[PDB]
Order: sequence, then C-alpha cells, then structure tokens
Amino acid sequence: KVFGRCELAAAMKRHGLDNYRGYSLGNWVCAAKFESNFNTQATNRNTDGSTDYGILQINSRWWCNDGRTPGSRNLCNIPCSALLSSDITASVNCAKKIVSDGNGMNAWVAWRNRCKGTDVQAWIRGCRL
Ligand SMILES: [Rh+]
Ligand SMILES: [Rh+]
Ligand SMILES: [Rh+]
Ligand SMILES: [Rh+]
Repeated sequence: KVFGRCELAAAMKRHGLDNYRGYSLGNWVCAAKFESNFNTQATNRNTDGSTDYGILQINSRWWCNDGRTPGSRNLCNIPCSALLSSDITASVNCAKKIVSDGNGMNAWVAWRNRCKGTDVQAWIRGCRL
C-alpha cells in the first residue's frame, strides 16, 4: 500500500507514535518519507547481506527473520514479510522497540541525515489529526 502523507500521519498517531520516546509525529512521517516514500512494500538490500523492509525500512540484521540473514537476530519476533503489509501494526510496534534501543531515531540513518534538525512539523502541516 502507498499511503498519503496525512493518512500515514493518522495511522501512526492511532498506533501511539506521536511523541513516542519524545519524537513528534512529524519525525516519524519524515522518516517514512525518505525510507519508503510511504510504500509498505519497499525492500532494499544492505551491503552486509541484510535487508530493510516496509514503511520504516526495518532491517533483518537485528529486528526480523527473512530466512536469509546469517548470524542475525529477530528482536521484534516477526517474519520480515509482516513489515510489508497494508496494516502498519507490526512496523509501528517494532519501531517502538528500535527507538527504545539506546540511539533513539538515530537508528534510522535517513532520519539522522534528512530529518534531524529540520522543520519536521512541515510533514503533518494541513492534516486532520
Ligand atoms: Rh491500525
Ligand atoms: Rh503531538
Ligand atoms: Rh498530539
Ligand atoms: Rh485531533
């Protein structure tokens, strides 16, 4: 599924991401924009042989099992394919564990390089929330 900006903002807010560990909803929408362009089906291969899955590009190195990432963890206890669903529940609940892991949203290299220190509020401008 390809979400609208305000549609994803609304689903992320319903799932408790607005100010989760102090990250305003605009941070999460910005992250999803540069990770997946709001596409739940987005997949991208990493140099280490792991793969990033779904609207928040959650990696198989630590967070999910894709059956092909040797010496990896499954800390969200999910198949990586669950991160590709039209239902973002699994991505959101996994994201909450990731952001809690010690490095906050710096876990998302695209957040650090494209969202951190910017006017992230712009990402939810005009939405009914
Ligand atoms: Rh939902
Ligand atoms: Rh808020
Ligand atoms: Rh709010
Ligand atoms: Rh509201």
